[PDB]
Amino acid sequence: VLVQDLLHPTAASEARKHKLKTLVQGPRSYFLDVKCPGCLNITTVFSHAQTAVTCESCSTILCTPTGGKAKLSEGTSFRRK
Amino acid sequence: TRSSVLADALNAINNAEKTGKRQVLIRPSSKVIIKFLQVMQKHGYIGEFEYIDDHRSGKIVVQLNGRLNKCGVISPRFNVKIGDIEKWTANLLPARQFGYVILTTSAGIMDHEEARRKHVSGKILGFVY
Amino acid sequence: MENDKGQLVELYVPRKCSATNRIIKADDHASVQINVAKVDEEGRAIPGEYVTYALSGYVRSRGESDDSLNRLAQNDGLLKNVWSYSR
Amino acid sequence: STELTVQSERAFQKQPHIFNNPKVKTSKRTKRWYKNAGLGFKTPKTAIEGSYIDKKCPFTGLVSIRGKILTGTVVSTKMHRTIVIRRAYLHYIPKYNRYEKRHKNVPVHVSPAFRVQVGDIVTVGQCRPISKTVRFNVVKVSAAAAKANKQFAKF
Amino acid sequence: GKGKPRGLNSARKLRVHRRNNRWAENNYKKRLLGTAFKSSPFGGSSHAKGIVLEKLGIESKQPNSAIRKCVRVQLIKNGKKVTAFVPNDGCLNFVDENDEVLLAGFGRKGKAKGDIPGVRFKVVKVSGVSLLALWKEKKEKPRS
Amino acid sequence: GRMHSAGKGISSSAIPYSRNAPAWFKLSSESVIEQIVKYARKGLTPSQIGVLLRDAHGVTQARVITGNKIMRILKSNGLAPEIPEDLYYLIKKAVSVRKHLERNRKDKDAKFRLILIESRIHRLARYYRTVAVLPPNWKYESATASALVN
RNA sequence: AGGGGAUCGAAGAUGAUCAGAUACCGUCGUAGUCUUAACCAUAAACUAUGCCGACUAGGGAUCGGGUGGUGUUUUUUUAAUGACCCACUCGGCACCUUACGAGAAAUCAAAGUCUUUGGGUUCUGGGGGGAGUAUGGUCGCAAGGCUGAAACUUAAAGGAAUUG
RNA sequence: GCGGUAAUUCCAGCUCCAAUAGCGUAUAUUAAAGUUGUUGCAGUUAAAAAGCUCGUAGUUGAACUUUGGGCCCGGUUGGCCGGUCGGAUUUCCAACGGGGCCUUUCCUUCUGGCUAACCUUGAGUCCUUGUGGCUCUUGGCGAACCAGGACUUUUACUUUGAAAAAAUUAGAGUGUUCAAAGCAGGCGUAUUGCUCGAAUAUAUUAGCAUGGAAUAAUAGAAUAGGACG
RNA sequence: GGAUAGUGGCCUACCAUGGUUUCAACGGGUAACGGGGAAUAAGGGUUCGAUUCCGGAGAGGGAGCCUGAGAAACGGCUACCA
Ligand SMILES: [Mg+2]
Ligand SMILES: [Mg+2]
Ligand SMILES: [Mg+2]
Ligand SMILES: [Mg+2]
Ligand SMILES: [Mg+2]
Ligand SMILES: [Mg+2]
Ligand SMILES: [Mg+2]
Ligand SMILES: [Mg+2]
Ligand SMILES: [Mg+2]
Ligand SMILES: [Mg+2]
Ligand SMILES: [Mg+2]
Ligand SMILES: [Mg+2]
Ligand SMILES: [Mg+2]
Ligand SMILES: [Mg+2]
Ligand SMILES: [Mg+2]
Ligand SMILES: [Mg+2]
Ligand SMILES: [Mg+2]
Ligand SMILES: [Mg+2]
Ligand SMILES: [Mg+2]
Ligand SMILES: [Mg+2]
Ligand SMILES: [Mg+2]
Ligand SMILES: [Mg+2]
Ligand SMILES: [Mg+2]
Ligand SMILES: [Mg+2]
Ligand SMILES: [Mg+2]
Ligand SMILES: [Mg+2]
Ligand SMILES: [Mg+2]
Ligand SMILES: [Mg+2]
Ligand SMILES: [Mg+2]
Ligand SMILES: [Mg+2]
Ligand SMILES: [Mg+2]
Ligand SMILES: [Mg+2]
Ligand SMILES: [Mg+2]
Ligand SMILES: [Mg+2]
Ligand SMILES: [Mg+2]
Ligand SMILES: [Mg+2]
Ligand SMILES: [Mg+2]
Ligand SMILES: [Mg+2]
Ligand SMILES: [Mg+2]
Ligand SMILES: [Zn+2]
Repeated sequence: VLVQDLLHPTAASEARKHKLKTLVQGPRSYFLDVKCPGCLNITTVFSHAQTAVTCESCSTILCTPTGGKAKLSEGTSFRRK
Repeated sequence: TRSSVLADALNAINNAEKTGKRQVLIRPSSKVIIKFLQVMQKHGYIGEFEYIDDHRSGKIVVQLNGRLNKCGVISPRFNVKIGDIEKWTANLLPARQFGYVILTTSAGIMDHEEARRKHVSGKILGFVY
Repeated sequence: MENDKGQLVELYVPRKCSATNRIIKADDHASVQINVAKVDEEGRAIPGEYVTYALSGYVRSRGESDDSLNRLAQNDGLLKNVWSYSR
Repeated sequence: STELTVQSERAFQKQPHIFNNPKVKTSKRTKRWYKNAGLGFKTPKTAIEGSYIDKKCPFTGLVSIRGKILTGTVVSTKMHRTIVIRRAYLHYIPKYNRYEKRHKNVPVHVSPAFRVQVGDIVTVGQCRPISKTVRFNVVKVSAAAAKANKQFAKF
Repeated sequence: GKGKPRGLNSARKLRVHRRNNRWAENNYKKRLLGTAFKSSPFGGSSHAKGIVLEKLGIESKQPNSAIRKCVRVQLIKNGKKVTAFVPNDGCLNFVDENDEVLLAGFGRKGKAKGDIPGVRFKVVKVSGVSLLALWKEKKEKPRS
Repeated sequence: GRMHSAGKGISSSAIPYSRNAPAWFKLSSESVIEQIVKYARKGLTPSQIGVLLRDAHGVTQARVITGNKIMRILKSNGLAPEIPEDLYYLIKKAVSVRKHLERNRKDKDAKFRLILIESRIHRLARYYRTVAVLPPNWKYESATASALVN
């Protein structure tokens, strides 16, 4: 306070902030590759779903929507990229 | 809604100074803001500033010192008729020795002394002392 | 503040807050000048020799006296760590 | 404005002193006269190709353009062969150091060598008193229509 | 910015508002309503000459107790009747009824003097000759 | 902030700096553009497409992988509706409201709402109308709107 | 204009009180209070404080939304849930302490960033009374609403704080 | 505000003040008045935020599109010398401005007339060991503008300039004895005439004419009815 | 077309339905001739201009006209009104 680096602020205190108030703004949602070992291939999903995403071939489910992040369905897995 | 983008940038600088700070993060920057920041810097009243590039419209960090009392904007960009510039600096500069009125002419965004030397005129932007 | 032919006219050129380069005017009796003593090889504080700093009353009232001392002394070489330019 | 008929009056319309000898067998029936009004105003081809008569035409008639040359945007085309344009402008009040929007409507004769519609910007030229109010004659359309055919139906 | 439009073209509005609010100025309003010419016993002019109807004895306002000696004057250009005060000790002995006095204002811009209720005027001359004179004795009142 | 109320809610997509990429994103322009048009074909709105192509597939932003907004991809492949969907959904709303004010005259609060809705319509109309996307003399009316939206 | 009319209850009538007592207090109780259809458009309709945007400073609560956790409590077999706890973040209703700053003060995170006087815009005021009166227009079934003067009078009226 | 019995205020005497051939008074207007507020007002409680929202006119309205760098030309002040018989210009130097080039860069455009300018060079050289210097025709600059054709997105701002009555005003020169004025006057051979004047400025809003291209608008290519040939 | 010195709804015929307006039309008031200018002096302003120069209008009020290069003249005529 009174004198500080607005240009190179600490990752942490930048981390806690709102997504619109970071130095350059950017998103905080991610994408994932989700499995349900009945199948062999892996459908990519947005961290925030709205649409209750259905798998490639089987009308199974995958995730349900929420206020924000999707609820992934029981016996599943994921990586993030 | 956001009206003179210049205005906010100036006012922000002034509350940093008054609060005794050394830095401002202004938003959203502009051709004009830079060229106004650019004049002050040229004459001491602030340090080094920096454009940061959000892919939007821009932010600027200004580093300032404390040589600065006030940097205001004249909110209707009035027209000034090369005679009338005398009467401006008179109304709003602390004395005849220092401080600048900066305006905008066809020949560029310049303080009034450069305006006087270049001998052109135009619209009035703001001022620094 | 000279004059026609050289000649330093107008008395008294005021001090200056070493933290905000604003003037430290006279009636400001809330301002402060801290003398930090130069030391030598093995303790020994060398009387009458200081690294000094002056801070406006404004700054002290705002509480910004400590953190500002921190930064000034350290980047003048008498503190290592303590301060951080990032936040 | 005109359109159609041409010989539509009680008197016979004709350019004055432009005799066509019936004896001499011609391939154009009517010998026509025109000029170039000057000041670099193209006498458009519709005034040469034309058959209309309009004596108050700057290219085919016995007016003459001299004096003020003005521009304005068309605001009324309800009068036969004459329009009304609005010349807008800002007027400066010294005490406040600010201007206010003002405007004026100038009535002006428009030769059937032009096809004007509301909204067209039009360069008019001062001429002699041509009627009670009209002291100007349309002399070039610096417009077109303002992208009307780019308002057609659906895909 | 409170109120006033700061635009560069907002001249018109800015003008109009002024016209509007000049009316809240007492004098401007008086000037244009022609209040002077319209109401007001004098023409609007500096003095007016009229004729004496009755000599009056107006009781002063508190906290003063007095009898103030005045004249009802019927202005000549007007017929308007007006009560005027007759300055300085005696002087009411210089007037008499049907005589022709010359009235002036009281220097309060309309508005009666001190403790004289209603009197908005004073006598300056009777029978063409000036009170002041008659008082000092520099001059004598005319024949008839 | 907030046109027809006193709301002040900051809330928006924070779009990425990454104006191209993802790089972990395979597929192709080809791939997504077809993917858009079949959903156009199903009758979906570009928004619904973006949302659908967002989660179920990888389409971070349609315009990225294909330098074109979704509504322009539609227009070109000849799918674009008569009127913009925001105008549409405004009208669809004002109908539903209106239907309700009919069946419930006593509901002064609804009357109020309908005004608001329409006053957004009517200003939005005048924008589109100005910029020629709507034919100069297009007009919203009660009597004819319930035909319009469906 | 219908319906309804329990209750409380302008008007009225009373018992008392009083020098008087057209009242306060007690009783009786008409309209009304409730509802439908249509009017009326006013309240100290109050935060006596226009709206949009930027900036300026600390604190613990809380309401809604979300994110993070080898947090608690729920047992079953761990979970899943749900409620709870802690940190953070938007956006609410407020309180707290400060006051760089503002104010005639009382007080004010706006009433701040104003003689170092300009972000955009709307509206109202210009001593007091006369007076929200007269008049004309207009709206209304009416009661009244909106618009709304002058002559004349007048040296104060007024505000916040102080001591009595 | 004084005056109801010792009136600092009335009626006078004395004395004293202010302005003075002039001084009071009445009315009006102007300054004071930031109490009409563009500059520059005030509205919680002193006068003043419409009960509330919508909303036309009106005023207003985010950011972004040739920037940066390199080269040449010649000006006007100022320094350190002055060479010179108070002012002079060359080289040294800074400083502040103007113009024109090349950087991927319309300058409206063809069709000649015109050329002032160097990529030239044709000779060589006044002279400091030579790019210090200009005369100088035979291959090779466009724009500096004539004039004819063929065409041109609209504006605001600002610069300089024309066209412009006098008296008034600001202001130069001149000792109307001074001055307000006036535009006179001043010199000698005062016997036969000599001569300086009768400036300058302001003159704006509009129209005109020109330079500028920041600021703020306008128009352009999306059903291609696009642009160049 | 007529009329004029001549353009022109200037007037007449025929035909049409236009013209102006919250950017304030139209109407009302002016104890209103306009201008150069005058008064007040930080600046921005405020107020004034019947009146020595320029323009316009009039000759008690209206209209008409003769002469003439030029008047709708008034120290010209004609009529009505006062
Ligand atoms: Mg017609
Ligand atoms: Mg009032
Ligand atoms: Mg009487
Ligand atoms: Mg009379
Ligand atoms: Mg917001
Ligand atoms: Mg709104
Ligand atoms: Mg949202
Ligand atoms: Mg009942
Ligand atoms: Mg009773
Ligand atoms: Mg009783
Ligand atoms: Mg009673
Ligand atoms: Mg009220
Ligand atoms: Mg309250
Ligand atoms: Mg806080
Ligand atoms: Mg009193
Ligand atoms: Mg005595
Ligand atoms: Mg005595
Ligand atoms: Mg005495
Ligand atoms: Mg005097
Ligand atoms: Mg100003
Ligand atoms: Mg005030
Ligand atoms: Mg009040
Ligand atoms: Mg309110
Ligand atoms: Mg802009
Ligand atoms: Mg000029
Ligand atoms: Mg002169
Ligand atoms: Mg005709
Ligand atoms: Mg009609
Ligand atoms: Mg008006
Ligand atoms: Mg008159
Ligand atoms: Mg005059
Ligand atoms: Mg006048
Ligand atoms: Mg007169
Ligand atoms: Mg005459
Ligand atoms: Mg007479
Ligand atoms: Mg008559
Ligand atoms: Mg006559
Ligand atoms: Mg005579
Ligand atoms: Mg005569
Ligand atoms: Zn599956």
